[PDB]
Amino acid sequence: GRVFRYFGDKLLISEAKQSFTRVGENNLTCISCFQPRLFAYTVSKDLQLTKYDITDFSKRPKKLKYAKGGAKYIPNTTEGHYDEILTVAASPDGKYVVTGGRDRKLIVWSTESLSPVKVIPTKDRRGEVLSLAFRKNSDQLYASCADFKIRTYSINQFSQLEILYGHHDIVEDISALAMERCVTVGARDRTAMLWKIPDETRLTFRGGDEPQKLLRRWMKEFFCEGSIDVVSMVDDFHFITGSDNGNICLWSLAKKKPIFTERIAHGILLLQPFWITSLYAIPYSNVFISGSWSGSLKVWKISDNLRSFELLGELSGAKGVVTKIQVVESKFRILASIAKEHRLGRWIANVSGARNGIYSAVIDQ
Amino acid sequence: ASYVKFEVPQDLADKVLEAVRKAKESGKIKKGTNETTKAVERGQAKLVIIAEDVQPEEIVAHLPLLCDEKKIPYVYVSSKKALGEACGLQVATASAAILEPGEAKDLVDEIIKRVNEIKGKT
RNA sequence: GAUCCUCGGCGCACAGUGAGGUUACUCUCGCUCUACCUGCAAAGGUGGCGGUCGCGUGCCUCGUCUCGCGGCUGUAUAGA
Repeated sequence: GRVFRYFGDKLLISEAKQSFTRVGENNLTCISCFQPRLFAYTVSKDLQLTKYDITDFSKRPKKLKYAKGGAKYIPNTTEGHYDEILTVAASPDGKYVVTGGRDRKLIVWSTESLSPVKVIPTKDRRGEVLSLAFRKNSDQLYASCADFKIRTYSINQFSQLEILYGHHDIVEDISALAMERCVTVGARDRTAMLWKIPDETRLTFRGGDEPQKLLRRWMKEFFCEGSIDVVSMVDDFHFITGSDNGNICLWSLAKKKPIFTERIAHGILLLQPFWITSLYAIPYSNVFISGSWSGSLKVWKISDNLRSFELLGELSGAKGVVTKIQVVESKFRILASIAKEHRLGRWIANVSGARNGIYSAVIDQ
Repeated sequence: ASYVKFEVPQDLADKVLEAVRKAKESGKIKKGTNETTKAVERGQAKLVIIAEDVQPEEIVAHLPLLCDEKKIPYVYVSSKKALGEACGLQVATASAAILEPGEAKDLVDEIIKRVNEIKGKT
């Protein structure tokens, strides 16, 4: 279960085909893609869940069906959303799509009819759902929540399996592959945590390095980190994080500190760095994609020795706040949800080219 | 930002937000810039908490000046949404005040003494 | 110097707290027709073109494809 996909150098990024598709909704917060006919699912603060056919890389995402929630659904076990949907994940088997958000509910819908087949409450008055991730090739779902807990589920049992404890702030983002494990990030706790579910153990990785101290040890020959916001797993032994100081860090499970750091990865604009608001490592490959609100999607390549990563290129048609990135293949198709606002309501001054919809990029070789 | 007088490390910023929550529960707080103002003008406030992302900066700019006259310590946090949501509100707040710490006395006393150190003093 | 009281007439902007509450458009690009007629436009119908089944039907290759006919029918890849 390690990195074996080396197509980073092959990618024809400079000649990528770019498109954008407007939606009549406000503020996409997440996008989830299904891969065996390929599908995408989008959720919005406007309480809309939408399904797209994305199998034809020649044409933009084709809208198939939608379901909108609303005030009607105030109780929390009703089969509809009544507060901001923050996250969406498509089940690996093609049968289910599950949503969650500020109304402290998981709602699992059938992909067939886009109808709610099960509603599973978190049962906590602070348990907002912030992020979802299925274990790959499984029905096991992991939901990171705002009450500092990660909840696990068996989706074809429609039940809650257990609860994981460790974080000391909201668990903003969570990533999982094929193993029965997951990575989470705790925002202001400035930790990433690796949960080995069957071993009942957990690794803890710490950021939040004092700049004066960093400078002090750099003189042996920058920007304050206040939150680690995003995370993505590249293989069963490595992962990447993104912070609100622009840092993209590569971590190995064996090391306490990051094995590599690219500081202010999306630049600045006395000095303020662009946050990393999106991060997706395509599983077991040497490429990952990063997003902010700086107007482009940065594609990076990891070294074959896994000790560094480097800038492959930029996808510059991606104006707006990138809230989520997914990658599908047949040819790579990058899909990214673009909003005028940050998923969680963090305040963003002047977003250039603010807009609502889905960015697509098709890359060859 | 320019109305921010000194640098607050995130550990302290989190210990402040904590201090405020316990003070909602067990003591008395004031929430909002006007109410915080009155709390300083009246000398009731023990600690004043100012957000760093106020959007016209000048809205809270008077607080450092006012707190120094009345000799009430003040501290910064990075998010106004985070301070308000600490405060027991579902909306943002630009500044807040702790009037009686209750079950946070120990926690506050450590803050008013860390902000002294990273200010000068001894 | 006025008091103040009444009335009358004529105004009703000031005292504390704190997060509750409340998809559409615009612009570009292109985007199934066509002959005819019934027809003043418009509107209607026929034709085109296609596609459809039954069937016949041309191969020193008689596979498949060619071709047409009867029924009917109108539906392209689809969006940027």
